[PDB]
Amino acid sequence: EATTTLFCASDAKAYDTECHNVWATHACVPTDPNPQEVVLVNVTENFNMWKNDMVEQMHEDIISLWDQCLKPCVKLTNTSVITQACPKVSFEPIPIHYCAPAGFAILKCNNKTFNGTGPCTNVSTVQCTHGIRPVVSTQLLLNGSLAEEEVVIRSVNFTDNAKTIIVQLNTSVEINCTRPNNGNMRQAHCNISRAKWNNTLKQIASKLREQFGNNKTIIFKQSSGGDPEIVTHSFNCGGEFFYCNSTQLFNDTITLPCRIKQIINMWQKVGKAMYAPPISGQIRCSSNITGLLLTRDGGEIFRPGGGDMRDNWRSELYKYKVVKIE
Amino acid sequence: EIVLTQSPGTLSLSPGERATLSCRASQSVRSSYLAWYQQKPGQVPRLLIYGASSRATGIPDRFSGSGSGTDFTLTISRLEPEDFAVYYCQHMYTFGQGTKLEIKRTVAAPSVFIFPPSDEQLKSGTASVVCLLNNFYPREAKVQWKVDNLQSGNSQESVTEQDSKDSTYSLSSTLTLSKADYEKHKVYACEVTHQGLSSPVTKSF
Amino acid sequence: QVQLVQSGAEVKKPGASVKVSCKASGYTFTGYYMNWVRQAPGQGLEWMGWINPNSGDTNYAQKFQGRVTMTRDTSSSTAYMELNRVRSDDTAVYYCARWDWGQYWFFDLWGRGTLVTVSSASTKGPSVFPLAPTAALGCLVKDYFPEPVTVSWNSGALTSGVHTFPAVLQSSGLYSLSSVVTVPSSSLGTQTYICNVNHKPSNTKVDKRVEP
Ligand SMILES: *[C@@H]1O[C@H](CO)[C@@H](O[C@H]2O[C@H](CO)[C@@H](O[C@@H]3O[C@H](CO)[C@@H](O)[C@H](O)[C@@H]3O)[C@H](O)[C@H]2NC(C)=O)[C@H](O)[C@H]1NC(C)=O
Ligand SMILES: *[C@@H]1O[C@H](CO)[C@@H](O)[C@H](O)[C@H]1NC(C)=O
Ligand SMILES: *[C@@H]1O[C@H](CO)[C@@H](O)[C@H](O)[C@H]1NC(C)=O
Ligand SMILES: *[C@@H]1O[C@H](CO)[C@@H](O)[C@H](O)[C@H]1NC(C)=O
Ligand SMILES: *[C@@H]1O[C@H](CO)[C@@H](O)[C@H](O)[C@H]1NC(C)=O
Ligand SMILES: *[C@@H]1O[C@H](CO)[C@@H](O)[C@H](O)[C@H]1NC(C)=O
Ligand SMILES: *[C@@H]1O[C@H](CO)[C@@H](O)[C@H](O)[C@H]1NC(C)=O
Ligand SMILES: *[C@@H]1O[C@H](CO)[C@@H](O)[C@H](O)[C@H]1NC(C)=O
Ligand SMILES: [N+]
Ligand SMILES: [N+]
Repeated sequence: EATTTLFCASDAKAYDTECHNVWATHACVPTDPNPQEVVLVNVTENFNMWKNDMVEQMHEDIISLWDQCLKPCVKLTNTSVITQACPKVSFEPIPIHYCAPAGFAILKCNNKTFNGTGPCTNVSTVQCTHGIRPVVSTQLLLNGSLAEEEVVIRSVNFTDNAKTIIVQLNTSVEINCTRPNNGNMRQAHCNISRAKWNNTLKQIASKLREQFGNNKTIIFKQSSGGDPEIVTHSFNCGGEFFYCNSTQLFNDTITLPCRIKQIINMWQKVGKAMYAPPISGQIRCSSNITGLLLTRDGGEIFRPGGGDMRDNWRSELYKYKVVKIE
Repeated sequence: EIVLTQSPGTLSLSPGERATLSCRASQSVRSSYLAWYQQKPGQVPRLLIYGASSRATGIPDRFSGSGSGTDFTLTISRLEPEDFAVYYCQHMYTFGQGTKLEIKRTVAAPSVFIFPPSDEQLKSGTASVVCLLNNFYPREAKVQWKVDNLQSGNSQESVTEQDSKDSTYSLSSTLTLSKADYEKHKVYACEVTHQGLSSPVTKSF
Repeated sequence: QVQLVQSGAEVKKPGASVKVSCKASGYTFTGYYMNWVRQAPGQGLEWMGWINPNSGDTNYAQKFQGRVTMTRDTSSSTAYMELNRVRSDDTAVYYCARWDWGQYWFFDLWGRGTLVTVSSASTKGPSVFPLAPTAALGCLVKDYFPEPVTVSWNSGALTSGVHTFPAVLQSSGLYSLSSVVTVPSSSLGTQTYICNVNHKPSNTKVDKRVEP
C-alpha cells in the first residue's frame, strides 16, 4: 500500500506539430501493447481520492507541459519579472495514460457508484490507467469521463462548506465555442443547448437534494467574487485563452459571451502571465461537458468553484490507487 | 527541435586510463529514457547502458553511466583494447552525433610511396597515379599533389581504420586525370606533410 | 532461434520505392514494438519509425512523414517498411530493433542490417589495374557499382601487411578503392603476387597478376 514514481504513456504521433504531441514524444513512452486488466474476486480495499500521490504526479507533469510547450511572453510575480519569447502553436488535448512502474500495480474500483472514500466491493488491478485528457478548465469540466451508472457526488466533507464538491456528469453535454472573424477580435461566444442543460441541471439538483434529505428547492447562482479565472468559465481553445461568461447557465438555444484575454492568472504559481495577440480568423472548439466544480455557501445555495486544478485530476484519478505487489 | 550534443568530438586515450564521455541535451530530458550504445567498426550497435545509470543485462561491471538533467556522463575505467570504438548517446528517438574514441600511441613516421599508372590503364583514356602513406599515427597528415612547381579538385583520399595490430593509420590518395594532359606534362610529385616528418617529404617520378 | 533477419541489399534508382522486410523468429511477435533505424555510411544513427505489431498503429518522424509507409504481417511474423521518392540521401544501412514496452527505452535486439544504395548509374563490374613497384605493391579496383567489394591476396594466402582502403565514390558515380601490401625485395623477386577481386553484385571474379 505504498507510493512511488509513475511514468506517463500515450499513443502520441511524432510527426504532428500539436503542442501536446511534441512533449509526449520526448517525455512519455508509447502505450502498452497488451492491457493487463485482472479482476480480483472478493477483495475489499479502502480508496481515498484526496490523499493520493497520483494526483500530484499528474499535476507536476502537466505543469512542465504547459511551460515547455505553451510558454508565456511575459510572466509577472510580486517579487520578480521574467520576459521571454512565446511562439504561437496549436493546442488540442490528447489522452495520457499514467502507468505504474515495474514492480507496482494500480488497484481500480470497478463500480460506478463509488463515493470516493471508503471500501470498494469489486476491485480490479491494471498495469496502466486509461487515457485521461489533461484539460485545464475553470468552473466547467470538459473532455472528461462520464459516470457509467448515474450522476455521482464526491467531497471530503459535506458538513464543511469550504471543501469543494465535485460532480461527474451522467450524459456528456456538448458545448460549441467559436470566435468568428468579422473589428474587435476579443468578442466571442459559446453555444449550448437550453433544454439539454436544464435537464442536466435538474438532475444534479435532484442528486444534491438526496445529499440533503429535506430537499429544500435550491437554485444556483454565479460565483460571488474573486479573480476572473474562477468567477467565469475559462479554458484554452485553439491556443488562445477564452474567458466565457457562465451567467446564463446557472439560473431557445443558450449562448454565452466569450472574450480572449491576453493577461491571465496562471495556475502554476502565484502570479500573472501575458501572451501574444490572437490569431486572425475562425477558431473552432467543441467539447463535451462531463461534470462541474461547485462549492456551498454557508448558512442550500451552491456557487461554482474551481481555480485549483488538482481537483480536476482527482475527478479523473478517483478510482485508481498505486500499491505494491503483495 | 531537441538535439543531443555529444562531447568531446574525438577522444584519444591509452589503455588503463579512465575516460569519461559527456552527452548534453538542450532541454531537460527525462531521467529514465536515456541509453548509451557502442558500435565497433563494421558491426551492429551494442547496447551498453539504459535508463541513464544502469548496466544492461550482461554488460561488464567497469562500464558505469550516471548524471541527470541536461548533462549526462558515460564512464569507462580501465580501458581495454576492445572498448576503443564509437559511442552514441540516444534519448528515445534522437541520437547524438557520435563520439569517436582512439587508442593513444607514439607518433610514427609515414612510409610514403608513389606508384605510376599501369600502361593498360592509360590505354582506356584515363590515368590514375597513387600516393600511399602507410603506418603513421596522428591521422592529420596532408598529401599535396604538384606537377613539379599545384593540383586541386581532383584528388580523392581514403583512410583505413585503426590498425588492430600496431595501432597505426594508413592513408591512400589518388588523383585521376585524362591521358592527353598526362602525356603533356612530365614531372609529377607527391608531397607529404606530417609532424613526425622534420621536413615535407616529396616523392616523385 | 530468436533472430531478427532482414532482407538482402537492394539497388534503386532516383524516385523509385524501396521496401525492406524484417522477420523476427523465436519470440512473441505481437507483444513487442518494432522500430526501424537507418545509418548513412560513416554518419550517426537516425530513428525513422516504429510499428505496433499487435494493433498496427505506426509512428514516423517529421522528416519522413508522407513518403514512408510501414506494414506488418502477423501470419508470417514479419514487418515491412516502404519508403517512396527515394533519393541519394536515403542510401544507408537499415536496421530493425525490438523494444518491449516498459519504463526504460532501449533497443535490445538488432538486425544484421540491409544495405540500400540509391544512385543514377547502373550496376557495373569492377576494373582491376596493377600498381607495380621493403617496397609495396597493390591493385586499383576502379569504376564499380554498388559498394560491396572484397579483395584478397593469393587466394587468402597473404594476410600480414595487407591494407584495404574504404571505397570512394567518383564523379561519374562509380566507386573506386585500392588494396596495397608491403613486401620485401626477396619475396617480391622469388614469389609471385596476384590480386583476387570479388564483386558479388555483378558475379565478377578477377585474378590479376602484379610483377615489377
Ligand atoms: C476536446 O476534444 C476536441 C477534439 O476531440 C477539442 O477540439 C477542438 O479544439 C481544436 C482547437 O483546440 C480544433 O482543432 C483545430 O481544428 C482546426 C480546423 O481544421 C485546425 O485548423 C486547427 O489548427 C486545429 O486543429 C478542433 O477541430 C475542435 N474540434 C472539432 C470537431 O473541430 C477540444 O478543444 C478539447 N477540449 C478543450 C478544452 O480543448
Ligand atoms: C460514501 O459516500 C456516501 C454519500 O454518497 C456517504 O453516505 C458515506 O458516508 C460515504 N462513506 C465513506 C466511508 O466515506
Ligand atoms: C468532517 O465532518 C466531521 C463532522 O461531521 C468532523 O468530525 C471531521 O473533522 C470533518 N473533517 C473535515 C476535513 O472537515
Ligand atoms: C456545434 O453547434 C451545434 C450544437 O451546438 C452542432 O451542430 C454541432 O455540435 C456543432 N456544429 C458543427 C458544424 O460541428
Ligand atoms: C442518468 O442515468 C440514469 C440511467 O442510468 C437515468 O435514470 C437518468 O434519467 C439519467 N439522467 C440524465 C440527465 O441523463
Ligand atoms: C456576465 O453576464 C452578466 C449579465 O450579462 C453580468 O452581470 C456579469 O457582470 C458578467 N460577468 C463577466 C465576467 O462578464
Ligand atoms: C437569471 O435569473 C434572474 C432572476 O433570478 C434574472 O434577473 C435574469 O434575467 C436571468 N438571466 C437570464 C439570461 O435569463
Ligand atoms: C501580487 O500581489 C498579491 C499579494 O502580494 C498576490 O496575491 C498576487 O498573487 C501577486 N500577483 C498579481 C496581483 O498579479
Ligand atoms: N482509453
Ligand atoms: N485559464
